[PDB]
Amino acid sequence: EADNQIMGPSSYASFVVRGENLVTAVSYGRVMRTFEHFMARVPISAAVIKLGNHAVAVESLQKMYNDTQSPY
Amino acid sequence: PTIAHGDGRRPSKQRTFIVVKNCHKHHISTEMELSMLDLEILHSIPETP
Amino acid sequence: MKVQGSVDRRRLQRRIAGLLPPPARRLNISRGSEFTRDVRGLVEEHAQASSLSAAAVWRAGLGWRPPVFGDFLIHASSFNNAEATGTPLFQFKQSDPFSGVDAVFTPLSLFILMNGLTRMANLLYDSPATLADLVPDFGRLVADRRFHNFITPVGPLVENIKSTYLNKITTVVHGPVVSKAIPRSTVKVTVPQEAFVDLDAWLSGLQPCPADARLYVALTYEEAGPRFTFFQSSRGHCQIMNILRIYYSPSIMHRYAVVQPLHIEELTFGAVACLGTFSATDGWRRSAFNYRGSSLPVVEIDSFYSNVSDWEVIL
Amino acid sequence: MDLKVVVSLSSRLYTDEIAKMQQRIGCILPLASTHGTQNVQGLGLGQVYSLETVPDYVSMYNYLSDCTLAVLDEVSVDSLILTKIVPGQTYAIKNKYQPFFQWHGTGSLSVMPPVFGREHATVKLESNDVDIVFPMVLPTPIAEEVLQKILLFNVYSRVVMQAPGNADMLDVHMHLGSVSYLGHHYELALPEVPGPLGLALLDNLSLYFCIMVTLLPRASMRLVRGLIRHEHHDLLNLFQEMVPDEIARIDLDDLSVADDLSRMRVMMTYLQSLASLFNLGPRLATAAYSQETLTATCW
Amino acid sequence: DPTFTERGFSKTVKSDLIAMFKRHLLEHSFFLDRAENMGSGFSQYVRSR
Amino acid sequence: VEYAEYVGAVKTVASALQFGVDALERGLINTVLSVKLRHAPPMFILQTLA
Repeated sequence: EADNQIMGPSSYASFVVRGENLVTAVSYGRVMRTFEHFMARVPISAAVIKLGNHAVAVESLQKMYNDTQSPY
Repeated sequence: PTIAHGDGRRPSKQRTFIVVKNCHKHHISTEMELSMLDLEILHSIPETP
Repeated sequence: MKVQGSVDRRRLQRRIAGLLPPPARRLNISRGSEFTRDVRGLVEEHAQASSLSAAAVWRAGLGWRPPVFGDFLIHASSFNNAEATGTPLFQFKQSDPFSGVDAVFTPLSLFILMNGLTRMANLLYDSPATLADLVPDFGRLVADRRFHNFITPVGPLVENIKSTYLNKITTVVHGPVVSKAIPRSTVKVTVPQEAFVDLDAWLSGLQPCPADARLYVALTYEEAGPRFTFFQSSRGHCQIMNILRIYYSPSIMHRYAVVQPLHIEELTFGAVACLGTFSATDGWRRSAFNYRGSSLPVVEIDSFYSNVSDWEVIL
Repeated sequence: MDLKVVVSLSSRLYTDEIAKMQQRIGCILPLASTHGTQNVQGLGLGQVYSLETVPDYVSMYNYLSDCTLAVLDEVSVDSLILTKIVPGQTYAIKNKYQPFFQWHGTGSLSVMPPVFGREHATVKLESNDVDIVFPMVLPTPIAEEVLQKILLFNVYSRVVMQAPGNADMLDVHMHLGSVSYLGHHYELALPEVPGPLGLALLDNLSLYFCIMVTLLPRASMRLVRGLIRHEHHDLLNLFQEMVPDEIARIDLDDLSVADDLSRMRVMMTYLQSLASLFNLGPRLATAAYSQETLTATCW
Repeated sequence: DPTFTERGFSKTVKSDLIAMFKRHLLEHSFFLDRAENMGSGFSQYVRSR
Repeated sequence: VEYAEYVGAVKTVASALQFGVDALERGLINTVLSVKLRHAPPMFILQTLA
């Protein structure tokens, strides 16, 4: 397999900012702080094969479906 | 964890399993015989070659 | 200073200051400045009240009615104290001697009166006579088909002030079943698995799931003494009676073997009431009773709402 | 605290049919489950009222009581927004049912299966391979009649056979097939073959009828025996000066009130149990009305 | 393998399983003795086993 | 003991919120995969139709 990592994601970072925003906003420290205030008040890393002239990424998502205990 | 669905599917709440394991015990033994003649001379004090 | 005192005014103030309602939301439509200072707050409050990310939504998170409890004075000899908190109790009316102890009954006590379930009942109750003397007219009421005009549902146990001669029992007569405790511990209503029969599970296009299931109690005067059962369904009161008649079809057939001796009073077979409504789409759970005797598998249902109904005759 | 439902369509509806749905705004319809997001296959009454199976109305009635009721609120190319109906809230409602009736203020309204017309009841969504069948709501007085119109038919059709007598079939239809209303007449669809749930419903009646028949009082018989020949009223016009012969046979014995009291005592209990059978569904209590906008305020 | 038990152990699932147990017991028992008879793709057979 | 009960509550709540967020991300992946699987015609048709 040609490359395990993929470092091509689009040059946009607004969406990654949104994601990290959500995750911190729900992080434990921030919920602690907000309740206290109310009382006081990176490649993708997927296999890449050369199919003739094209690079193509091979992946299976069965792990998230297994963890959520749902069929794939 | 779970997935969020668009169908009428009844969504599951937060779940959690609590599981217990227990020890299990084992015993082993073997026997040895020692002559009474053998034990005795250990406590005496030898006086000859 | 001279004495410390037993309470803290600071703590009392701070503990109340968290129970006063949120103020009203004014909106001045006479001055532009105040109008804007309030509309800004309007938009801020919508954000804070509908944005998942923050915990402020969950805080604003706190049409809820308190329950209506019932007190009863009972003979400690009649009521066992190891009963599970969450059993539904039943009361027997008394005409003139209403004053004294009221002698309320639980499921297992009623089983002992009317004669695994039996194992546990006899392990909980040493002598049937202590119960049987609470109803001196039972031998006649069963024959006249009148026991169900006096047995009334009162609701699921909450608190027991254990006492020697009398005893202070409390139930939830109506409304959300929750403890009387001040930390507000919660309880789940339980009934014996032997006496529990699921109607939808019994009769196994596609059926719809409403937002509410309901638990019924059915008292029937069979041949081999009277017996009572608890059913459960989310179907609908006009189909439930018919489904229950289908259920009791064979026993009615067996009972109608000899009908020319008794004249007219023995016609009635049984009655149904509706103890209350609990969460559908969740069903129930299995547990066991805790007594020294044995398992006694038991059905436990959560988040109950007691809404009693008068007895309804089936035949 | 919040009740709502969105029905997400798989494929966009045609510009013609979305217009048909908006006309059905403000009508009550039954939804299988109460969730924020719902499928379109659980929305209409279509599953229990198919085009390829014989329609049973009692079955539809049973389904309605069990299922939750949602007031259709808004239609889009992609979505249907509806509000679930809770036990204790006041909800605005509209009148749009094609077999048309005119309601009165503070009139108790009852929800029924589409007895009058299969076509009228359901709007076809040929975009999403479905049809949405709205239930028919009526003022309660006329609804109680239509229920009786049906239950009688499953008995009479059985009793009267077309092959033996063509004429008998025509007469029974006259009373049951059509429902009369103020300056109007509507035809009620009758299943050609009656094998549906009503026969089961009837079996429950006949169990009570055989019971009640035995505990009839006597004094209530003779009062009719005497009144018909001696006096004349609107109510007793059904019996002419002729009296039915059975009653003269049944009522010969003298009268004792104590015996009568026991019979009247027993009868009251079985009329109470019996009523449960009669409602056969949900009721809506109306609190106001606007004739020009054709809108009630149900509860 | 989870593909077989994604939905759960119904009656038909335990039917299709209990036959796979039958089929492996015939085919794959005594694998080292099986390789000694295979043509020389045996060293890859063991490594796979 | 009151402070331990408090921190226990806040752990519960933040964990429920994290549950909700991760359910949303997994639901996004699931819907995108289902869109592909809806608009993915079979090979035994496409190979010739292309």
